Amino acid sequence: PLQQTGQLFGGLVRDIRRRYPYYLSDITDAFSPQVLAAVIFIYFAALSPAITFGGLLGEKTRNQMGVSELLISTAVQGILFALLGAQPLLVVGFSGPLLVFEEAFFSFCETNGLEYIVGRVWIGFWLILLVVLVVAFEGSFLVRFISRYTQEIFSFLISLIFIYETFSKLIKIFQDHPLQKTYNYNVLMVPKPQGPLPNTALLSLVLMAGTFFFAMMLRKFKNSSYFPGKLRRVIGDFGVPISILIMVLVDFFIQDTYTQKLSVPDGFKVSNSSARGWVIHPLGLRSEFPIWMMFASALPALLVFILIFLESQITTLIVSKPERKMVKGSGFHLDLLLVVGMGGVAALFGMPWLSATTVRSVTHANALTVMGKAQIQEVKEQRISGLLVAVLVGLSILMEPILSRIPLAVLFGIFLYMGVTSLSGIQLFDRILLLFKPPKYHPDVPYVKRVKTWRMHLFTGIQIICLAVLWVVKSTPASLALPFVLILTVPLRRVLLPLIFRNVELQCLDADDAKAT
Amino acid sequence: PLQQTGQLFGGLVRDIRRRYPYYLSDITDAFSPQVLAAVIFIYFAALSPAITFGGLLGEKTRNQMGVSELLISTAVQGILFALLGAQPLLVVGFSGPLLVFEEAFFSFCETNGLEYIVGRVWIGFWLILLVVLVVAFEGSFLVRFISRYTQEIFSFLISLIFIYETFSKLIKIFQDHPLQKTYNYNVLMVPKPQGPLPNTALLSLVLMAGTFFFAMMLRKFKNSSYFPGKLRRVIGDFGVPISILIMVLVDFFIQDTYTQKLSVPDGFKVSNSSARGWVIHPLGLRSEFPIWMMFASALPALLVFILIFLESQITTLIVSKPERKMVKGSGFHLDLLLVVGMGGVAALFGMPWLSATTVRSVTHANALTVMGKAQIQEVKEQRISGLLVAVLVGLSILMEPILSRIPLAVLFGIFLYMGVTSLSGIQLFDRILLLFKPPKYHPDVPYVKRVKTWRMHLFTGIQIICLAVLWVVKSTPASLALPFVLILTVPLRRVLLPLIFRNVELQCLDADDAKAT
Amino acid sequence: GERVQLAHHFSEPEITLIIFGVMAGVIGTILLISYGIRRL
Amino acid sequence: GERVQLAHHFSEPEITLIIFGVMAGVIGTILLISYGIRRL
Ligand SMILES: CCCCCCCC(=O)OC[C@H](COP(=O)(O)O[C@@H]1[C@H](O)[C@H](O)[C@@H](OP(=O)(O)O)[C@H](OP(=O)(O)O)[C@H]1O)OC(=O)CCCCCCC
Ligand SMILES: CCCCCCCC(=O)OC[C@H](COP(=O)(O)O[C@@H]1[C@H](O)[C@H](O)[C@@H](OP(=O)(O)O)[C@H](OP(=O)(O)O)[C@H]1O)OC(=O)CCCCCCC
Ligand SMILES: *[C@@H]1O[C@H](CO)[C@@H](O[C@@H]2O[C@H](CO)[C@@H](O)[C@H](O)[C@H]2NC(C)=O)[C@H](O)[C@H]1NC(C)=O
Ligand SMILES: *[C@@H]1O[C@H](CO)[C@@H](O[C@@H]2O[C@H](CO)[C@@H](O)[C@H](O)[C@H]2NC(C)=O)[C@H](O)[C@H]1NC(C)=O
Ligand SMILES: CC(C)CCC[C@@H](C)[C@H]1CC[C@H]2[C@@H]3CC=C4C[C@@H](O)CC[C@]4(C)[C@H]3CC[C@]12C
Ligand SMILES: CC(C)CCC[C@@H](C)[C@H]1CC[C@H]2[C@@H]3CC=C4C[C@@H](O)CC[C@]4(C)[C@H]3CC[C@]12C
Repeated sequence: PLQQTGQLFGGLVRDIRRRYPYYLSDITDAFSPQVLAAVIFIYFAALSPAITFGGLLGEKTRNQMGVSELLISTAVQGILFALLGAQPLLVVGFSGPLLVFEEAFFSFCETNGLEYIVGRVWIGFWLILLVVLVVAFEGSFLVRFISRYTQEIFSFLISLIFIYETFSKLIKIFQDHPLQKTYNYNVLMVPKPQGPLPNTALLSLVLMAGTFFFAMMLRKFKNSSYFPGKLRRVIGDFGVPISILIMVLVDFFIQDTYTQKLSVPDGFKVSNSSARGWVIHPLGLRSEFPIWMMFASALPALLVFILIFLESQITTLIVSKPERKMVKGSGFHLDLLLVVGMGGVAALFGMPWLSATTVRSVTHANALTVMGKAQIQEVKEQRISGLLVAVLVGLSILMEPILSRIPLAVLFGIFLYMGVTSLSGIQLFDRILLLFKPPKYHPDVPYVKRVKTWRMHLFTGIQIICLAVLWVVKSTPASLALPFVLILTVPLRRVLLPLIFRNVELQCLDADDAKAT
Repeated sequence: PLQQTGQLFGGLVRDIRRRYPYYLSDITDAFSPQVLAAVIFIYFAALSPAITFGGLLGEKTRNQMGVSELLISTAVQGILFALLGAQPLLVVGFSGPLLVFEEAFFSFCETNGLEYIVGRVWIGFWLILLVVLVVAFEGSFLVRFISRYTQEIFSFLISLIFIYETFSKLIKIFQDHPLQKTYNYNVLMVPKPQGPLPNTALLSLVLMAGTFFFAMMLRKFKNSSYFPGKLRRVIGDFGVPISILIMVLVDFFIQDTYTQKLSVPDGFKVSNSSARGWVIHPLGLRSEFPIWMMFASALPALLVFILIFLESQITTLIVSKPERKMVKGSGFHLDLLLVVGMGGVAALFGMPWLSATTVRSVTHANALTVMGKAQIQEVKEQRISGLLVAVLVGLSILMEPILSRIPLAVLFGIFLYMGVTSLSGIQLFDRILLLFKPPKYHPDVPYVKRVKTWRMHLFTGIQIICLAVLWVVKSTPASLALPFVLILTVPLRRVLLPLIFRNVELQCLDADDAKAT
Repeated sequence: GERVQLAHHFSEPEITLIIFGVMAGVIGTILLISYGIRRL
Repeated sequence: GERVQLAHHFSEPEITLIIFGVMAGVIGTILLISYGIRRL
């Protein structure tokens, strides 16, 4: 897949010839209740970040791009990616770095009197130019140099960010409604409670912990030895929907206490009807758009392309490791082209560009993975699950009575479950656990039995340094430099590590498919 | 141990020659941090039942016996039983059936206008006559007729009762402080809050759940492969004190929310100094005690003896099973003599008579158990832990400033931990889990590989009906007939089970030391 | 004891020693009877 | 659109068609150059 042919669009055609022969199985293989449970899981796992990022974007951009634009863009891009992409298991959605770039670009446009939405239109115009030239010259062949080192650093860091944000949301809930001796019994509720309320933070913590506990217990019950095997596996596959339903009913039967619920817009309309329409004029909405910003948009477009490229390509690498039993192939050239082109086209309509998010795609792949008698057996590689997820995300506006009764705390527990379960296949997470284990308890794996224990701990500590450096950069105003610092791990692995490690040590520690050299 | 020697006081003599030679090891074997952790555990595990039952007894008898009398009696009898008893691991304390008898006798005395505390004095006087005759004729040899059947039924039922009451206390906390939109912010707090308060019920639930979670996680960490082994075992042994400390600190740092605390009396004084003193006249306090009630007190003395004998002897059977690796021996004749004689003596001082309770003694035995590399290796058999527990219960009145900062919810979590960890060695509970497993996952044990699966499930279902009948009897005004209904299980095993089960099946299902017939 | 209590002929140690003496006599008599049985 | 928009000579489909045509011309020029290179 990563071979450089030398033919124009050669990788794109081979990606088209690799996956599209399997198109018939991509519909038939989804005829199992495990796929339906995965659909229910990924619907919330994609809808809640969409709503949160849409609200944040609307607040930070004066509703030029809000919840409705993000929902519609997510639905349309997910549908078109599932129906056409070479790796349907990816989930296309908005991410944190994209939000940071949106804030930076809105600040820059507010400084220089530029129209934000038109600048985004021109950035999306320059996005399509870059990805086409990249696919033409097979620029997606450089992803063969992202070894398990960078993949696991990126995945572990993103999982830690997800867990940290999940806990910080509960911290914010406890800050909004602190535990007091006395409260005001008549506090305005519209739009949100203007003052602290009793029993709110504690019930939110209870619901979040209960959802996480039920999800983990049902995940254990899946591998357990209780009940008939078919019924047990059916119930275990539906662990997240069962936990969500249980905690939603629990909160529903407590009428008096206020808990924050899911909020969806009234209709499929623009978030600011006085700012923009559905189509944004490239020459300007109110004022004549400057000619120089049409050419000056290339550099922000370059940064956006770098962000989306790194995110989507590393996500494709992670979800398509050979050890996950992916026997249907993944197309690096086709998926990048579809994602960046859809982002550029959606820019023309004032809608966000999206990327293959790591946590959502990993959770989708995990929910579609069948376990043998501890051992990965097969993966439900099909297009129906992502298509139904995107359709439901689009229909979220229509199903407000169902969503209005779902507390955010339940979804916080689901987020924590996703974050802790995304650490399964990471060898960096395994080698971090070996820091707190005596050497006699280490499992029999190639990086243990052919590398000295202190050498392995030094190798893990070097990655921990990289994780700390990346985490500090995230919490700084220069958090858009994360892709370049992440790329800087590749010279570290392929240049500096051979200066202090032997070939057999690096082969055991940094292996393409967990092989003993 | 349970053989009949045929000599007067023969059983008592053999018990002293069996255990008292180990008296030097009974002090030296306690020089280990696991013993100190067991002391800290069983201190709360015995103090909280003391305070709760003393408060209830004072409520139900107008403080003729209350918290202080129960605390003093528990401390003194525990000290004496630890220094002189043949099974030091038992925890001597008040129990539910004794409280039921106290209420019934108080109602009887109030109906007849008799002095309740003097009637207790005369019952205790008749108690010493019975126990002296029973030990003289070796009446404790009938213990050998109570097999694993009755022992496991009684233990499983008592653990279920403990878990049920631990949850019903939290339910009562929720009932007295319901979740409401409006609370009266000025509610009198002395002596207890007279109206609902915010955040109390949910914080109590959070504290109980967190205590249980930390206890279970530290128990898992004990058997894990993390940390240096000595440090790992030191942390795991102190798991319950660490959980108590963590949750107590968590509640301590939450100043505004009210949680109910441990409340000991102000000092060593009788609960109602307007009614009786420390010494009760056998002839009467206010009126001349009737002559006929002195002779008629034998029947309540018989009932009390039946209750104490059954509970204490079955507890001694449970804690000294051969699969628990007790290599020091236990005396049934000496322990019954000490317990019932001390109870009769304590009746004179207006103090409760106690019994060897199942849950506390099993928890004390488990806290002193050393697990090998799954397999029980040895038990820290010593008299120091029980002596220190009794001393601390006696000093509980003086250490009010430390005890008053510990919430009841933390203790509820600890009691849930005790209940779930007291079901381990019961083979009835192990067979109940086999009702929900496929036969291919049943373990390779004699009662599975020699009895048909449907036969084994029938045998488990017969014991379940006994549990349901015993649970029904507990919830009726005739709850003091429970020992007789439990005694009726002995003919069921020895008469009716041979009518439906083969000899090999009966031997494997009801085995004294878990052997293959 | 506590408060005002009726005065009996025997104090608490006296009556409790009488009760213990009667109890010991009964126990000894029962042991003597049991020893007399099982032999003749 | 929404509110009042500044009037342009080219409508939105016309201007986006012109932009796509210029982009296609640039990409075609680059591809033709790349075809020219690596052969001479
Ligand atoms: C509610 C469901 C029905 C309740 C009615 C209860 C009546 C009822 O359902 O029993 C029939 C069936 C017994 O048949 P049986 O034990 O042979 O069924 C085996 C069971 O399904 C295993 O889980 C399978 O192994 P795995 O998991 O794939 O590895 C195994 O397949 P295989 O590998 O050998 O080829 C099967 O053979 O059930 C039970 O399994 C016992 C547990 C029943 C406990 C039910 C307690 C509610
Ligand atoms: C705070 C601790 C000190 C931190 C400084 C960290 C530096 C540090 O102190 O480690 C040195 C020491 C090495 O000594 P070592 O590996 O020989 O210690 C073995 C270890 O304790 C096993 O658990 C024991 O088996 P078990 O449990 O009885 O069955 C085994 O006993 P045995 O059967 O062979 O006779 C012991 O030999 O500890 C470690 O194990 C390394 C992992 C430490 C993890 C790093 C700390 C989490
Ligand atoms: C929609 O956009 C308009 C203008 O882009 C916003 O109106 C502005 O509101 C800010 C905040 O007070 C101020 O600059 C002015 O009051 C308004 N400016 C102009 C030029 O009208 C409006 O608030 C936005 N609506 C929403 C819901 O975000
Ligand atoms: C201590 O005991 C006395 C009696 O000895 C209790 O006083 C009785 O209280 C009940 C309930 O009000 C009524 O029967 C009478 O008011 C009292 N009876 C007599 C004979 O005086 C007193 O309540 C007890 N103290 C506590 C705290 O329960
Ligand atoms: C098992 C023990 C308590 C012995 C059984 C009780 C019987 C046999 C004994 C023990 C204590 C005895 C009482 C002790 C003191 C007196 C006061 C006296 O003016 C009349 C007789 C009377 C009331 C005695 C009657 C008999 C008595 C009740
Ligand atoms: C990669 C894609 C976006 C092409 C790069 C953009 C540059 C080369 C092109 C694309 C569209 C072009 C514009 C098309 C039409 C007009 C209107 C005319 O009255 C002035 C020039 C102006 C404003 C052009 C300037 C140059 C321009 C902005």
